[PDB]
Amino acid sequence: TDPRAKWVPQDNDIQACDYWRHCSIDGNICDCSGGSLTNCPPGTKLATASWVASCYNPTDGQSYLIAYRDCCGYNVSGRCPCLNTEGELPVYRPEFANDIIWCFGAEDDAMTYHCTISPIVGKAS
Amino acid sequence: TDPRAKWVPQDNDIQACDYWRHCSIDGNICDCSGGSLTNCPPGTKLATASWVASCYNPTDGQSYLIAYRDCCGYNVSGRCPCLNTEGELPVYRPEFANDIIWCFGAEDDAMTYHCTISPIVGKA
Amino acid sequence: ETQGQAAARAAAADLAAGQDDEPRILEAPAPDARRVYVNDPAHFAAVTQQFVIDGEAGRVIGMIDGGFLPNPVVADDGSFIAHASTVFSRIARGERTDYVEVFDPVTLLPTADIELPDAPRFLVGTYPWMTSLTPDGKTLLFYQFSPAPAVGVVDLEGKAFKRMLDVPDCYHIFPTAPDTFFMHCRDGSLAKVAFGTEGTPEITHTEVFHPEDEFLINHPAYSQKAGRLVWPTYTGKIHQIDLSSGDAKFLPAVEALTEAERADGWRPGGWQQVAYHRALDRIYLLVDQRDEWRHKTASRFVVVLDAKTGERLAKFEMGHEIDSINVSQDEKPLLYALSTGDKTLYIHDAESGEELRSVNQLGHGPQVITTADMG
Amino acid sequence: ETQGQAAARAAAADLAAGQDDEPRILEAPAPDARRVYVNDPAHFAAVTQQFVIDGEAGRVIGMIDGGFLPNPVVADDGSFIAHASTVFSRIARGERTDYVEVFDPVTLLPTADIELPDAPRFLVGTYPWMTSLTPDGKTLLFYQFSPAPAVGVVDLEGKAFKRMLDVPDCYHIFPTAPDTFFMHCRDGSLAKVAFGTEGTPEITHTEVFHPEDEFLINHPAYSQKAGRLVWPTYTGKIHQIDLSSGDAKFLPAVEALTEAERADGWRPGGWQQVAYHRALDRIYLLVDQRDEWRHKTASRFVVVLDAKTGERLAKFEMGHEIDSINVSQDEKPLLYALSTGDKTLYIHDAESGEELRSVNQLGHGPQVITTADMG
Amino acid sequence: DKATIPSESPFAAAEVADGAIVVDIAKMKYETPELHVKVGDTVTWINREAMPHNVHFVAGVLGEAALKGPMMKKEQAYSLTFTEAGTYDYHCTPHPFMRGKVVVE
Amino acid sequence: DKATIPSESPFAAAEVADGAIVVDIAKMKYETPELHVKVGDTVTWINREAMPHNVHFVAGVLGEAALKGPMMKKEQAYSLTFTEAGTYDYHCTPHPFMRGKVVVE
Ligand SMILES: [Cu+2]
Ligand SMILES: [Cu+2]
Ligand code: NA
Ligand code: NA
Repeated sequence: TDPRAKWVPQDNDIQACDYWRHCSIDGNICDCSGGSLTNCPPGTKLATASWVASCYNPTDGQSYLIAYRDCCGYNVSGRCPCLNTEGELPVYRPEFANDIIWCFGAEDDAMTYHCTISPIVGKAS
Repeated sequence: TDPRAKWVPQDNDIQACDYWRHCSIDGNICDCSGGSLTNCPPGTKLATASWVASCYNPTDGQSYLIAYRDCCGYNVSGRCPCLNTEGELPVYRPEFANDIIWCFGAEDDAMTYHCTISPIVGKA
Repeated sequence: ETQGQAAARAAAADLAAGQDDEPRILEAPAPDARRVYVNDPAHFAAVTQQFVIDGEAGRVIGMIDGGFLPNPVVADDGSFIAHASTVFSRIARGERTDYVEVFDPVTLLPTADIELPDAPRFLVGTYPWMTSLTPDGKTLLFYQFSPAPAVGVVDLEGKAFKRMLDVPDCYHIFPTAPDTFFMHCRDGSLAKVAFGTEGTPEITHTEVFHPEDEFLINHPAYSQKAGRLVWPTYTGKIHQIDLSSGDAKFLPAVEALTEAERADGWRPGGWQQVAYHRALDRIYLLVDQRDEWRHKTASRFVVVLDAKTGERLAKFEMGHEIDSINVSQDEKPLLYALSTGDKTLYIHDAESGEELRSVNQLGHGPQVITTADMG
Repeated sequence: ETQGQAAARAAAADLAAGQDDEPRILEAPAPDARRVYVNDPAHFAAVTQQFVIDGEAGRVIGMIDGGFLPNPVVADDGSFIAHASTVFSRIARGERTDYVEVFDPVTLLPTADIELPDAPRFLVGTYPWMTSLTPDGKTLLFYQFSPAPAVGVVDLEGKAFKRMLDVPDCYHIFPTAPDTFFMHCRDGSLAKVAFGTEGTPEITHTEVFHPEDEFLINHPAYSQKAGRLVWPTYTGKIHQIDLSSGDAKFLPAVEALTEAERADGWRPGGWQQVAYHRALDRIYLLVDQRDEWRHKTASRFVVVLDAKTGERLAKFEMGHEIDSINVSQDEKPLLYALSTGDKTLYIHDAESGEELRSVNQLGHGPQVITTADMG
Repeated sequence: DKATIPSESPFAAAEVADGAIVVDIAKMKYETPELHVKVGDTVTWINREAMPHNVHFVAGVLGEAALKGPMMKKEQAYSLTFTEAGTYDYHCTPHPFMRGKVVVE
Repeated sequence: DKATIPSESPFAAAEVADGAIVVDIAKMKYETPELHVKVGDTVTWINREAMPHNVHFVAGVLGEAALKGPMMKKEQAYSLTFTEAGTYDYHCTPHPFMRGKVVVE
């Protein structure tokens, strides 16, 4: 309810914007349009490159590197929109920048934004 | 407002869905995207053909035939949406049917829906 | 426990187990009797969305993009879905392209993209029966309104536009055979249209079956498998036409509302006002109290009636402003109740009327519910 | 609703006088200092809208459609407007076309459509200075991020794409002349890029002017007529670079928030966080109390400070959740305050901060406000 | 093209000559489905009702371009002079169920 | 084309042979940004950080299509065999400021 209050992760509901892996997500949660936490919906194209962030997991007290890869080639889903920016840097540090449409590498050179997945790619500690 | 109550026309605000000339409008009021009661916004194309309806003017107690010509060749304005159906008939009476995109005759063969104007074309 | 929480549990278990995330593109589950499609014409927006929903789980299982006022169809047998759609070279102006796409119903990938020459689609708020499959699933038929009434013939099997059929001043397309469909006419008759590979089609008419001042709605329910066409009027009178023989047979007319209800202001109202369940031979109709010219407003009630006798079987208080109804065509059917204003599909038990689950955030102005009759 | 009310009164008089309605297509009033453009990226939708607004009346006087995340520009002299835009052959998939359109600012009709070869636009939430006009209006420059950093040169006079310029790892484009523009680099320098008709540009870097852990926002204010680049950091420190000589001169850094405000958790936040009035030499910044990684949330306050001395002139409590600000560039300017969440432009007196009027229903997620410095 | 237009816009029914070739429009119908005239004749349609109507010849019928006539209000009229033998179909723009032909002999 | 792909997807780096030709990736840089090899040599990139990286050669460098290598997670490796003398530039897809060059002699 307080947009300006510090982000508080949970690890009980992936379709909510405070889910701990969504800590620097900008877009829509794929699980709300027939994808899953870490997979793209049918018909969409899976980007290979993305922005990243370290998100803290309240369950085990460790931080993990999330790769925010976009599912592309469809109009925006419009379901479960979220915008978080934990550790998000401006565009001149694109590796950590989340206004960018991270669709590069998707099949068929698809570049339109539909939704974002939140797979873990590493430990951040 | 009760959506299901009898529609009650007014003659004091063209931007509200109960303005008397909007008795069979379906879409968006052109006055809210830079058109006027009876003119299209800049850049859009003016349909020549449309559905019509007889609308009652509470100011003078007369009914006028309104021609709901669409302004076309733009995405829908999204401002001042209205849907009224006074006297509105199904698609097999197209002359009084309002789900149709009444863009025919528009310049450049524009057929997308932007907004609707409410000009008077005759008395009842 | 919600879908999102089960999913968080599973993902937590995966991470505890040290199982790596390896992203891929999912496939939808197999089309079943409880899959439901919701089209969002988005208040006449230049681009639009269809939501594929698992009605049993109340979950979005996929989506299909379309252009301006597209017409969705679904193979009764679950083997494909398609739409007739319209795009422009510069969003809502420039060169117009009308086309049909066929989609694989599990990968949701397009398997045909077939251009329709000369921009022949009828651009109108979405009426399911303005674009229709033949019973064999081989042909798509679509209506053209202007410059003259006509029906387009699209060969889905050979993936090619075939031709336009000149037809009389009639509207809607109800296919009864691989080569025949019916339409409803200005004068209030039905036309039967039988067409070949070449030549004038063969066109016959029934008699006029309603008065000129009895208005038949734009959203009649039509069961191709039963050959039953269920046509409400603005007063809740119901015409029914039996087309199973390949020719039109008018059934006894029924009233969905009582004389007392009519005198007390009850009328049907909404978009997809009527549904028909084939196995149960039941009709569902969205009604409420309204002035006579508020017929497209949402309704808060559904009445259910036997199609043979006209006997009222139920009256459900829906608990939301409902614009559109439909039913699954399986044994204990779901009643789908779509709210354009809430942008939410409400999923009800058809027997009791009880609300079972809902699916929200279905675009900007969702209006059309479509189900396969897989039996 | 006095506008809707004045209109109803005018039309009533026309009818009572027997003046016939003769529908026409309007022209917008001539561009003036109080015209303001509101762009709606619509939360990454495949199609988008721009609203042209008379800020003095609080009235939409026109609209322009665009494609996927377009970049709008407006000639300072009011002679035209343009955008770089992206469309696809099948709504959001198929062949991509990037293009520039120029429009007449009274008929709103496209006067040029210039295709950009090889889809080179940078698809990113909308940053005004990622596509920029040169001061004479004859050239439009746009940024390419991938496969390599580059600036596309588009000749608006000749209506033709010219070429892509290779540049260093730098971002945003601040032109000062037909041939020269500045960019901001990964290492925290500015690059000057000077280019002729042929050949590689001459590139000159300044000193690094901020540390690597001091973060410069994506929406600096740039007054091309003043050559003044106003660049906030996440803490509200403001870098000012004077580019008026076509060489970068660093001005004294100024803090927009007080040390006590900062201790108390005040930071800038939103989208277009900063505006600059050229004739008054004032900076306006969106600020609120907020945690440090909430830098894109809306803000409820605007501080106004003297650009030369850093003196605080005012702090306004705005009364809404404001994502973006800009000012008219005339003598007693308006302060425009756009809410993405309310889809509403609030129009304020910049001197007293008082809300004068608002314009609502501005699309799905409006974010960018542009004005012409005509004077 | 095959015809010239006497008047760009509709004019008053009362301005039609006592002897003119006239097609009345009323009850959502043209008076004849098939009007026979000679080369050089002028046809005048007169809308007799409040519902606006026109005549619309698609592209290729009277020339390369379509000839979409102006909408007539009640008691307004619109003419065309046919300059070449042939048969020319037309319809009313919003009402495609209103169809006629002029046969020019 | 001018190169051959040993493994289509990234493989464990522990599976890379000693004295193999290796470019390490760490701190957002290719650690050997200008590599000289012989015709027939196999180059192996190894990501040393949690930040995903790849190699990407534009259309016309290694052949007609661009080679957009797969993203390597930490301690993943990816190889290319260069089958023709020349100079081949590459970058990291999400990180175009990360650039390199294989000079094949
Ligand atoms: Cu007519
Ligand atoms: Cu990299
Ligand atoms: Na993004
Ligand atoms: Na309409």
